[PDB]
Amino acid sequence: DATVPSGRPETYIWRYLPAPPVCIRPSVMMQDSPASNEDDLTVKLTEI
Amino acid sequence: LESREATLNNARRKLRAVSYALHIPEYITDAAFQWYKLALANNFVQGRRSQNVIASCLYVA
Amino acid sequence: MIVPVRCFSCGKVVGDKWESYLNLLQEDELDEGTALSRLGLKRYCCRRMILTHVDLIEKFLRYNPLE
Amino acid sequence: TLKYICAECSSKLSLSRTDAVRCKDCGHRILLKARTKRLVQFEAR
Amino acid sequence: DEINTAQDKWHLLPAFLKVKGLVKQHLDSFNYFVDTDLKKIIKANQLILSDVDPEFYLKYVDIRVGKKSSSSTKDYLTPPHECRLRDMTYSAPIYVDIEYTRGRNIIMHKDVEIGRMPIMLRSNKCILYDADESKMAKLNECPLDPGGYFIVNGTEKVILVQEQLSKNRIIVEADEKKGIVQASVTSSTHERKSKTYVITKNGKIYLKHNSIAEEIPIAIVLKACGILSDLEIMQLVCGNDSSYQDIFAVNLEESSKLDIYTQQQALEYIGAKVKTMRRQKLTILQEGIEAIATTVIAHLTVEALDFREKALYIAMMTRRVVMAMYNPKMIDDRDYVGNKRLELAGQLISLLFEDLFKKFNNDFKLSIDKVLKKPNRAMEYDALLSINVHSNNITSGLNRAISTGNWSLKRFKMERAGVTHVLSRLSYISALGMMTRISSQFEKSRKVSGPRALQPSQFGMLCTADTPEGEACGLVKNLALMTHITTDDEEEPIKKLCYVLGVEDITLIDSASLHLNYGVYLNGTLIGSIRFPTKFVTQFRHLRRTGKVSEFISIYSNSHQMAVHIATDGGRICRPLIIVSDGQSRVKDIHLRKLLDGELDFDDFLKLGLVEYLDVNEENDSYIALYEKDIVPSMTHLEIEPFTILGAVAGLIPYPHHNQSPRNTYQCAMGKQAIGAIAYNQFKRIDTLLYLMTYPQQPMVKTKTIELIDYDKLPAGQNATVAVMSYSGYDIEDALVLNKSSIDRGFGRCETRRKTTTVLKRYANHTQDIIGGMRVDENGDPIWQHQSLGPDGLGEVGMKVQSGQIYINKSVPTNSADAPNPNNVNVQTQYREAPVIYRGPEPSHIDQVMMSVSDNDQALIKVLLRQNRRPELGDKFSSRHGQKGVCGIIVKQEDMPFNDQGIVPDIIMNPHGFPSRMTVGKMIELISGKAGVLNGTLEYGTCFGGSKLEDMSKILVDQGFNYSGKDMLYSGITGECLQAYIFFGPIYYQKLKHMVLDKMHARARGPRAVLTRQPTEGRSRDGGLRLGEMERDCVIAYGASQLLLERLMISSDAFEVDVCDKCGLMGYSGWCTTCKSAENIIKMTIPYAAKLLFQELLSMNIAPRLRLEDIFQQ
Ligand SMILES: [Zn+2]
Ligand SMILES: [Zn+2]
Repeated sequence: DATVPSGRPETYIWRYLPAPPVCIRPSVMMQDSPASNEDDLTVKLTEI
Repeated sequence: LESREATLNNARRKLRAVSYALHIPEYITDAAFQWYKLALANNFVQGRRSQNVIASCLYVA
Repeated sequence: MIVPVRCFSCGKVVGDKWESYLNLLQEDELDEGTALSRLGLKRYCCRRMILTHVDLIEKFLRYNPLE
Repeated sequence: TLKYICAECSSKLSLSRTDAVRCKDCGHRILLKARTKRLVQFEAR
Repeated sequence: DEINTAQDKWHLLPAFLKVKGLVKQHLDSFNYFVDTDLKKIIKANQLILSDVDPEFYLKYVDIRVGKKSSSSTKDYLTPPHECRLRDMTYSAPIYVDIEYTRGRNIIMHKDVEIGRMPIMLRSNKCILYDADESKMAKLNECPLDPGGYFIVNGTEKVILVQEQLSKNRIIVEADEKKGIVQASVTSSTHERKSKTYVITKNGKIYLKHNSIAEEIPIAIVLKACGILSDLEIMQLVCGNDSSYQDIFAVNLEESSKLDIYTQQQALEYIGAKVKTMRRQKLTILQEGIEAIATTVIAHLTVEALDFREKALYIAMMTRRVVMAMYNPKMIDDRDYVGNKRLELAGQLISLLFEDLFKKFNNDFKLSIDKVLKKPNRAMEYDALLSINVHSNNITSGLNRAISTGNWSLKRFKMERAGVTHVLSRLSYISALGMMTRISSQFEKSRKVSGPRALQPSQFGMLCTADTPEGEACGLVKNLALMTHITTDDEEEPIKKLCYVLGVEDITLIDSASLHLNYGVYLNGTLIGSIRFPTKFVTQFRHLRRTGKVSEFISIYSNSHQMAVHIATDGGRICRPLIIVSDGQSRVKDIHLRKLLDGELDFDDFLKLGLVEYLDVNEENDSYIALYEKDIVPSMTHLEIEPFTILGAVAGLIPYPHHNQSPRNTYQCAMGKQAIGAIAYNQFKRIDTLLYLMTYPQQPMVKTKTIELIDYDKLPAGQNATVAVMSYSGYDIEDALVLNKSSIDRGFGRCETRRKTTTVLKRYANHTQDIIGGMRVDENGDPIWQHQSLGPDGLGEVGMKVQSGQIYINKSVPTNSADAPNPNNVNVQTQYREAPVIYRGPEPSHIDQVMMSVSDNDQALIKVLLRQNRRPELGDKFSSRHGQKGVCGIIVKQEDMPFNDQGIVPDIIMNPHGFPSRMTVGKMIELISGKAGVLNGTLEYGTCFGGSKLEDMSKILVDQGFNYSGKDMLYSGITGECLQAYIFFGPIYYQKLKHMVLDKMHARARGPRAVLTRQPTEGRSRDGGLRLGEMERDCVIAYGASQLLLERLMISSDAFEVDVCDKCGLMGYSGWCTTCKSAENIIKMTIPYAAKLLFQELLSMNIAPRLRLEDIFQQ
């Protein structure tokens, strides 16, 4: 439908993508090292 | 740099190489890694041979 | 390990009779059923305290750290 | 005191700290702490 | 003792286990790997070469494991118990000799060390081999330990015995709706992993392979092998005078459509439709590439020029698939035991070894040609000065594969995992029952109950009554009591031997005679086309029993098809039985007397011709007898001992043949969880969590099985006096009732020993970790946490600890990863505390503590805590006939009943189990137990025999009791007689694991997860239980709607979110951040697990717009 600003079919492919907060992708500190095992979302978003 | 990372990851092999020969336990090899890390930054690594600059490095540790 | 000092059920003591049970088998080669009944074990709750008792404390003491 | 004793050398010795990990009189490198002299208390049931 | 061959055939079954043990499989497989196969690897990777400097070479001439050649001593080696206290790998060095070109002269050197081989205990290379409990007393190892396991870096692991489907044979399959397929997998040791399929699309036969992109009808590919006359083909597949010719009638015309009709054109039809090898050879022939396509296929047999035997092998494969469509009954299942190849450990570690050994030297040839491309360093250069740089790639490769049981190979590219396991030291037999177990292949047949069920071709092959339940329900199986695993010898000279027996050759026979006559099959392949097989097969037994040919050959001979089978593949199941020629056996009791003299062992029985091994396939042709009172003049192969069908972890059931069979697996799953002794050195070893029983006792009714594994020498559990009856209602269904006095006299006071460890660790800035302790206060050392911490920081031996009360004080430098500044300016105050607090709800004692070094110079601290406990209520007991049971209450001695002599029973169980559970064994064991005590003699309870009943009732009736133990006794609570009679006696109650002092936990309000704000799963992680989805349905069926929110968001996941009214979605503390007005904001509370969904679903392009109303003003 129209009458919403987001009613265009232009917005159904990625041109901008948002970054989610870090609370949903927290840096799990496994304490196997002085470095953290960084999770899968950030190490996919980095090369994007 | 990535080339800076590629030359230390190459050198990460070589100081670990002689540690297997001399029965060196790992806490010397990782401790001498910082001595090579600073001597790379202090422009000491240029000119000299690769095997000479690491054999002199880990003796200090 | 070592022999329990009393019986499990009634509870008269059997601690003076493990060495006497062994001493009644080296000398005087005898049946085990008539041996301890001569010694005075009328109750069969007492009789199972010595029949079933494997004595592992001999095999443990050969691993002493004192040489 | 009565400090660290060896496994099979079984020789009472007092190791000085941060110095060695082996025992004397043998090159064996596993050693036990001896029991204290301090009193301990138990029950009988 | 007038000995006879009637009931004293048992007395050679110890004579088997004495000279030839019970860890036959792991000893004899690994010991063959050490001697023979290690020479066979370096002879397959000899003569390393480089392209630069072509006159350089280095060759591996021999291989020795253990000693040097100069000293010629045995060795100097670490003790294994000394190795297991330092977290080291119990290993042995690898020594080779090498010859190479140094320069102007060539030079041969001896004793080059490459790496260290971790080797199993009781092998001939370890120092424990043939000890006399005096060296082993000095080496403080248990004489009763079986051995057969590795001690990689501390923990002791063992490789399990794997199996798979029978490689290098054909198997037929029957599928309903997608047609039917035949498979034949083959794998020789050089790059080969190939399986072949025979598909029947819409009535037409085809052949597809993983190298050919299309399916090919068979009438081409046998014409490609030279057999083209096309009346041979109908006569080979079908024969004559049948319905097969009409079934094959569609297949012949596919040759006619493409119009090949010749041997020349029949090849390149295949090679025009292959997409393989990508032109590795730049000089193709396009006619020669089908000769090799005829070589990488059906790798059982190879060829030189004729393509003769590979042609008919396709046709013999094709005869099966036509018979499958003629009637579906002919298809055999892939869970028949003869289709299983039991594959051991030593012949499996060799597959990883040659894969890893070639990974060594090809990396070593890259470490020399980098030098050989130098002008100045080309004369004086030596190779084995840099042999030590690759030396640490065969140690850490083996020690990883054994520690983490997943073996990553390259030549096969297959990733099985969990091939190794930690052996369980709960009981003695628990460490022995895991030595004989089988881990299957899990072929994703989860819908089919075929492999889950039990096949009747298992009697004496492997055990029947020990199989776990639950998830692992039928894929784990266990070996029998008499069982040897075969090994391959050779297939070459037996092919020369049958030609002496008057068999024809494969390249001569007509198509007519082969279907009329029978045919020998060598490992599934015909060679001879024999006629009248009965003269051929029975002379060959007479050749085998005399011992000219090796004894592990089977003459399986069916009659549905027209063939006999010869098998020499090795690694298949077999058991030995004695030969019977006619209506008289070959028993010869004077030989059975000459065994007990001591010069006639079990190996000489098969040498002279009185015993022979039979696999599962030879038990087709056999007609095994049970007893010597069951001999027929048409009867062969008397069975040696009928109760050898139970495993060593199943054998401890007394009189199982009276007992019900589902109540045997319930005990064999619990027998591994019985507490008792462990080993003689059990007061010396330091293991993770290890229980003991204080006062163990050997059982009253023993077994012939348990005296062969010396279970009686260190038993588990004790025998108490049971009075089966109902009492006080506190035992309703299989609860137990016992008295306070017998626990106070010491009825089974178990004891818990527990390891804990820590490692002093050295950093990059040359800082250690210090053990400073006992900070003091108000003229005294000990704080409430420091009464048991000692002077050196190590907790003092012999005193107890409680909650709090640090027992090892560990201090860490705060500069754990800072860079080394080459100076010493301010290093005096950097040690922050990081101790280890003793948790737990009960006070435990410190038994002893040792400190030592690891393989590197790095200190260890390992203290073993200690506590014991009394069997209060909750503790799970057992009965050794498969009765789980929990202590209901604890009465005093006054309330207990008592007989005429005043004997008070120990444990009470209600009589309400015996009709349901049908456990007849406990009803007759209690008779067998009571009469033995008054006679002072231990009684044997065996399977399929043992002491009887009527001779046992005679004993105790002379003592004066009832004639079937059914006594009568007064009541302890009121005095008088009981209206019914009692049943009484001593029974053997062993304690189990799963005591209740370390299962009670509660989480009131504790730690929350970082991603979900939910309670943390796991008791060691403080718990907080999962109110699952199935309980959530049961709440609303009551129709309660108010605790439903309270148990799912109030006490669990309450989180308060401010949301904006217009453009409805959340914002932070007081904002909207998409219309920055801070005005239309409503405070509510939602689940946090629903809040992050309104972020996680908001992360991609879906916007959950919320719309709001107020509750009031309906
Ligand atoms: Zn010493
Ligand atoms: Zn809003």
